[PDB]
Amino acid sequence: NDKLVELSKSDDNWVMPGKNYDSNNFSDLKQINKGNVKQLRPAWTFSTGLLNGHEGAPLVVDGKMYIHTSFPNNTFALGLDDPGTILWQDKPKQNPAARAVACCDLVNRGLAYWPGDGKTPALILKTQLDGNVAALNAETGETVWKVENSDIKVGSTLTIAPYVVKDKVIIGSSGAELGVRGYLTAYDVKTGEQVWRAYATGPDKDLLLASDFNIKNPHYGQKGLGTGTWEGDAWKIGGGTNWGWYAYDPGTNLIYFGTGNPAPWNETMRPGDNKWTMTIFGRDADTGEAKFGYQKTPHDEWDYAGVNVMMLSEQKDKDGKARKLLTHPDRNGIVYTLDRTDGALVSANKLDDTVNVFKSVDLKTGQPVRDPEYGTRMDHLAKDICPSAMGYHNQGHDSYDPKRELFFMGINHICMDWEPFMLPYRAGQFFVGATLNMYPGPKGDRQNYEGLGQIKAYNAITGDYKWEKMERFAVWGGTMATAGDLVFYGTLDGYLKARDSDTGDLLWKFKIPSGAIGYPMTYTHKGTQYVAIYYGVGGWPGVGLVFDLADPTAGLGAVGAFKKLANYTQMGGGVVVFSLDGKGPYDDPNVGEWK
Amino acid sequence: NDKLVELSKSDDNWVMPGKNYDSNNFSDLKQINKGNVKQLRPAWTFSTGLLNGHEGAPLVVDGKMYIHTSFPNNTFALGLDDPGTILWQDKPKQNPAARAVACCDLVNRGLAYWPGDGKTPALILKTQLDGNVAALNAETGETVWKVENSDIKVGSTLTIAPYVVKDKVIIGSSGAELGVRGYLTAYDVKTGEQVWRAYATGPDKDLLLASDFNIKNPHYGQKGLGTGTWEGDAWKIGGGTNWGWYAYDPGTNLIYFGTGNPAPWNETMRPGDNKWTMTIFGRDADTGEAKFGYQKTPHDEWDYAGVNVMMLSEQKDKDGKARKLLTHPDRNGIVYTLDRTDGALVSANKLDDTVNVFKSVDLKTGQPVRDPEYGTRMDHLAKDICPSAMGYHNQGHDSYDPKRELFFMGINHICMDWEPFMLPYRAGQFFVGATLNMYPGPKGDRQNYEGLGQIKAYNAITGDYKWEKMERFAVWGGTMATAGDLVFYGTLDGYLKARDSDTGDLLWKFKIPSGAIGYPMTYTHKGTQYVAIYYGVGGWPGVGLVFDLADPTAGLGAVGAFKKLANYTQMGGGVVVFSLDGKGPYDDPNVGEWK
Amino acid sequence: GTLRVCAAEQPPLSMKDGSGLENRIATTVAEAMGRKAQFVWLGKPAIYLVRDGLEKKTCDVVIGLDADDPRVLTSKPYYRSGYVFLTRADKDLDIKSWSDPRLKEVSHMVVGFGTPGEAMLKDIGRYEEDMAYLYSLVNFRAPRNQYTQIDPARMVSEVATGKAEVGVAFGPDVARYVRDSSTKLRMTPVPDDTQASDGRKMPQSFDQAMGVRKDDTALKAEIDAALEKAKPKIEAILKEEGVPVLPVS
Amino acid sequence: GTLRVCAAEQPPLSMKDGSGLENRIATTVAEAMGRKAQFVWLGKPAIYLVRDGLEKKTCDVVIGLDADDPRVLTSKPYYRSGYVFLTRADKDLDIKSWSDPRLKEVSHMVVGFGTPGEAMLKDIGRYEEDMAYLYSLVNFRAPRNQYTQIDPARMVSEVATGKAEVGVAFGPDVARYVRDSSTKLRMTPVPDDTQASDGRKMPQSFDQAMGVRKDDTALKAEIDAALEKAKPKIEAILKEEGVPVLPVS
Ligand SMILES: O=C(O)c1cc(C(=O)O)c2c(n1)C(=O)C(=O)c1cc(C(=O)O)[nH]c1-2
Ligand SMILES: O=C(O)c1cc(C(=O)O)c2c(n1)C(=O)C(=O)c1cc(C(=O)O)[nH]c1-2
Repeated sequence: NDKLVELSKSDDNWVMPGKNYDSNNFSDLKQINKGNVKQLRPAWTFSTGLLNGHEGAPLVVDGKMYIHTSFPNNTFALGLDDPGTILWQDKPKQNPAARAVACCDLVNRGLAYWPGDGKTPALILKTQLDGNVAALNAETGETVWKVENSDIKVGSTLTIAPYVVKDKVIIGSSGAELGVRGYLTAYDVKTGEQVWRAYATGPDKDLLLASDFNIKNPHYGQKGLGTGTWEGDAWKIGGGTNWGWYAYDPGTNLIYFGTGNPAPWNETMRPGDNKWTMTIFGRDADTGEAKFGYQKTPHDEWDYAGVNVMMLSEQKDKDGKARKLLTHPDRNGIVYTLDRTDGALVSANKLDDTVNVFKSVDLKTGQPVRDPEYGTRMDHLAKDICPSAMGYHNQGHDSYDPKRELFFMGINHICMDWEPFMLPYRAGQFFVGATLNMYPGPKGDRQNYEGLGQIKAYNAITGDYKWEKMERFAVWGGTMATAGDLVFYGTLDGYLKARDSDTGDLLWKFKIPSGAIGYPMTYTHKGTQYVAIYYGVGGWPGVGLVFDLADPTAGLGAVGAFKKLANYTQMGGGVVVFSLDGKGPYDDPNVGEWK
Repeated sequence: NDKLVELSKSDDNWVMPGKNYDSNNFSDLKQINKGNVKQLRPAWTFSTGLLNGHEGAPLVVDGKMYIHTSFPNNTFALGLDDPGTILWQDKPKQNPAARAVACCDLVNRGLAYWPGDGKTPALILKTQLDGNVAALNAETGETVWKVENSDIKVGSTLTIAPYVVKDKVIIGSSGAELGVRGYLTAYDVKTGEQVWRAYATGPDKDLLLASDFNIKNPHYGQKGLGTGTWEGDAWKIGGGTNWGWYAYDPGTNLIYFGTGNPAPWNETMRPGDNKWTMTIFGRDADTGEAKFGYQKTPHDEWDYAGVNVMMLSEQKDKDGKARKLLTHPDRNGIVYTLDRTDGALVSANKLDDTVNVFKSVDLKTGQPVRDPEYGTRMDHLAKDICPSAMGYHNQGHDSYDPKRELFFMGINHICMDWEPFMLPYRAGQFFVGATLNMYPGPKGDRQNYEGLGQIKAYNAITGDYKWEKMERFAVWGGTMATAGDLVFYGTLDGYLKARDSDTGDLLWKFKIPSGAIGYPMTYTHKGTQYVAIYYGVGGWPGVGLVFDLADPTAGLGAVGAFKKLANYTQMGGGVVVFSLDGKGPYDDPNVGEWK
Repeated sequence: GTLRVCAAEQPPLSMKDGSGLENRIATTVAEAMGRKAQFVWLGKPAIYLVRDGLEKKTCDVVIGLDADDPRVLTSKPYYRSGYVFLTRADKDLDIKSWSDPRLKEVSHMVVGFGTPGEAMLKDIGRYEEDMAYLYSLVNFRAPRNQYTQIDPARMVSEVATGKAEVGVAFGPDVARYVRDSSTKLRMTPVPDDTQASDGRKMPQSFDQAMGVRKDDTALKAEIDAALEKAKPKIEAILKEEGVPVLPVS
Repeated sequence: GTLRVCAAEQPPLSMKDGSGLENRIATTVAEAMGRKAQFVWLGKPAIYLVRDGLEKKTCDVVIGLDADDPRVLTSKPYYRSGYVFLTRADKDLDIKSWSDPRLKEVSHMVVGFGTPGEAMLKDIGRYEEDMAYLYSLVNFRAPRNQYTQIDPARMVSEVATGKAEVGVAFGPDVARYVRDSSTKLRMTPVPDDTQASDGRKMPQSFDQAMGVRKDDTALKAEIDAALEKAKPKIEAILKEEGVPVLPVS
């Protein structure tokens, strides 16, 4: 938009997931710096009234705070002058049959904002888990239009956040575990009519490829690979759903995203290359035609998912030429960086030195080098597969510091054992399956099931890490960097921690009612800086506490891995807002009382 | 006990609900006073994991904190040095069919602690609303004995806190709306055997009346009134359950409590005086024989209940003679004071000047003077009858200041409207009922539905109020008083408030996640004073939030009176702990970290 | 023309589909009239239909209402019925009236709310042994604002299974489940002349008729004149259902 | 003496009350041999009987199992059965083979997981048009480490309601439901000569017999002597359930 960028520049607003179109989560505020961090105490808090996982961050626009929820998908609007009063609320009525189709937990990942032209007022864009998309008035709270994008009966669930580009809103899809073909849709933001829609597998008509697809790098693939790489009509149920984060560039007018894993989970039933699955796409916005696509893991057999966050930057390469780049972590233990204009590959590095599923990645051809010993399809027990199906990264939102040129990220430390088996039965009937176990890695403590996390600062061009530090459980969430030598993050123990940018030493930690799986955000109201975060535990690591399970093998082995989380935290949900010295709106006690 | 009193003398403990055997709720700490109260910020907080009402206050003994919860009545233990770690937890399981027999909400009042002799260790005593009483070891958390007290099939539910006296534990009963005949029981704490049981109605054998019952006041009633006042065998289904608070005096070796309302609701079906319902009882401990009893509201027709708190004090009357007194607020807007030893009546005053159901109370006789205009059974619309069914006082725990000799209390401001009706039907069938409405009183705004509460400071002998202030919603809960000129309380809006003791001016307020229906507590660990309080809405006022109702005439009209509470707070549940400047165990951020 | 009669969801008397006894009676009456029958439905129980529907001109007439009722004008009666005892045939517990002493030793009994059966229970001093059981038949929720009652199917099931030895019930409400019961249950009419402790007269047999609004005087006469054409259909419907019709004498 | 049988809850073959076909066969053979039968219960489904019932020495024998199973020694065969086509009658729709073209225009089909019917669906070319429906027959739960299967009740109910045109089921599993179904149905044996496109030969009809452990040999003699003794009672019971039976070759 020609107006949302200017709103993004100001320090009083948080307009979109990622705070800007580069998705770097960087603020330029220095009122809270290393001189004064010991005085960070809470200012005010609210409780949603729900007991599940809370993901994402609130929105702060023109003196108002917008808060979203878990399964009922409620929405609240609050005024920053008098937080205790609720301006308006939206509580939908929905069939309680969509809980049986959710993969892992009832979650949502944010809202969207549209400023509007002179005629149509500003709008708030919202998605429901049933498969509905709605637009609400930002000042009163009615409904202008509402449509449907997913079908519950087939098994399509929608938990991704909307994303607004120019005059259009982009919607994704989820539910690949049930064998749902993935697609991306664009809608008009004023009325609700459909503009374009694209798929991941099938005939080239459905994919909407451009006439110059991958012209700079012919060895990635040109045409006819959406059906040829599959055998038969498997691509109708192939999968490849995107449920992560987007990026946008106005100069190239491009949208960048990724795609998920194929279906079914058995690699023998789908023999081929499974093209345009787990692929980085850069597409156009007005027509939706694809400009480039790169494959990371061809013919996956460990159940990974490349739908992580991508971060745009501008840096000078080894030869000294300035270039525009995108950086992308992945679940297989490799972080990639690519050219934003044509799609050339600059570097690919290893997250940790204990990865043994890939020996290296060849830059000239783009094909990774595999280790046969630590692979599946070996027909017997396989030991010490690092990383596991959870991966070293997930749906969190890392941070980027441009003045220092560093990436701040949180990494898991989990390893897996795979045991296949086959059991016969009466009349030509056999059952094939796999038992999976997860456990801490070599640098942790396997006896006591602790030491399952790390936090690191990384440089892409050189490849070396400035510092790395250890944690108790995984950092299921994101980080956020400020102007003055500071980074913030949250932990499933129920802690908010503030660290040091150049040395990594611990500087501050506080305890919140429940563990956090979101990312912190910051803003200013009137000469005062506030830092806000959600609380409420859930997601994949919290599946054993939400449903009260005791079998170690439940949840593919997540119950066994996180068996010690029960004696550190419980469920909850809400928002907490911190400030220096805890000063806030109610400093004078005679504000907001009756008469 | 001869150790419990000395434990209460020390200032590091809060061993029983009421902090001592007088239920005065008074501390002797001056670290937090009028000089430094604006610098109070939260130290740390917890979330339990359930969404209902939360009543009572936590316990702190021997450096450990014990916390209870609502249905299904879990229990947690925590260490003050490292609050994050949970030492042990207990999770009971019982029949979900107990949900449908509770009147108002699924709540609980508190826990009990027994120090132990040389042989048997310290114990924690708890109750479960399926009708069960349990004892657990205070250190490990194992179960020693478990007994059954009530029957769910008949409609009996147990939501009262236990009470430990000497080597015995006292348990009450609830469920008077369904026709349950009330009783009180005493048990041994080491083994779990039954010692004695007393009943409210019936013959003198069930009453357990001593040979000198009401010897000093023959006009109250002496003998044969358990069955004489009723007609026929109605006393079998009369009622009289006690679900409030007790008090103990070791010098006279007596326990003081109150008794509930008669049943059924229609006053035409139980003609007579209905003796020993709504009665203040002073009984013995070891034998249980009733030393004295006094009835307050004979032949009730407005659905009141005498189960409120009782406080003990020592004061000089008008004649100048020192006397030992017990003070009791009531639902009908009258506050009584009595002599502990013999039961002589000293004074009875009005909570507010807008009470029109009783003109006055005669001290010489003990019979109130009634106004026929503002009563029922007139067979026509009767208006402006207040105090209403909810009353000017309820289950809250008020406070008393030994030095100033004042009582700090929270009062409601609600007035009701009564309308009876009768409907004929097919074949000699007719239905008789009543419609009730509730609204704010003359001192509030009926149109906007605000102004339903008050907080007052009161003197008994003089009979005058030092100060009185008015709030937006009813003060459902209690108060805690400190040595230096502070009074603390909580509000349904989601606030913790601290006022002045000699003027009534507001000094401090803070926004907690959700409203409070308990009372706060304070203690010390290492030269530092901490204030802890629960949060979570529920009870009778919050019905519309919990069960999601919309008819204004539902809940005996309580939904209509509290229709504005929806846009001020939400659900939740947990505990929060405040300290000066927000200092605590995590000042050094390397405590509680892995490795 | 349209009859435009008022209906409520009271099983087995009336159901949404249209298989209730009142629905058959109304359809046959309308077919005799020569005009199609129309239904107007209120979500509230039947006890409110007179107050909300008939007096506010939403509907035209009611289906079944007691005669000589001061509320509205009543047509000529078309059948008569009363309360009945229900017991098991195998147990050999024969009850003829409320004066049988054997009713004192019975563990439990089932009656409705607001009925003469509760008055008889209060006259024989058994209410205290049965109040909790009656309140537990329905869920433990009987607010003073709304109208609550025990389902007849629940009553028949309870008496058949064995929780309660003796039941008292109104005929047309339980006739269908009495006929179609696998267990052998026997029923017996209550004597008409019964005296309470005080000696007040309280009957056990009542006629039933149809009600019209006070202003409508032509429709009342027309319905009375044109209902005389169809005795046999009503008689056949009652016989098929199984209601114990008591001839007027 | 006594007899211990490895049992799991799996309707309608084996039930807790002991009214299933397998339980009746076990009790009859135990009575014929003259020893009481004790029914130890294992929580896991039937597929786990061999691994955790016999190898753990908790129980002794399995009432029903496939012949020529190399895991355990098996007794002499006593009945054969195969897969059957279930169709809804009065639709002039008769199916006799997998080569009939009309099978490709049906909206949906119901076939269990890990079954040759699924392979046939993949061969004919319609698996992608029924995957979501099959996952919807049961709730959308199917973990890779736990065994799931569609119960026969859902299959017969959806066939009867007309949602699915034709179904493929196992003989002994669906006898009671089709026999007691209100809507008339049609069962037809599937030809045993099924040709695969690739050329694999997998039959459609199988023998069934009970088995014992490898080391034991006298138990096999006792079991098959008892089975020889109890031929007519077993045949009469099998005809009572009405399952399709094929002669032993
Ligand atoms: O294939 C899919 O549709 C899909 C969806 C989701 C989801 O919607 O959360 C997850 C996954 N896959 C998945 O594999 C995964 O690791 C995962 C973690 C989480 C979470 O909320 O923590 N969701 C998902
Ligand atoms: O008669 C009874 O057994 C009984 C029990 C309770 C209870 O235990 O909550 C209440 C009452 N009555 C009652 O009348 C009342 O107003 C009330 C309020 C509350 C509450 O928790 O706020 N409980 C009860």
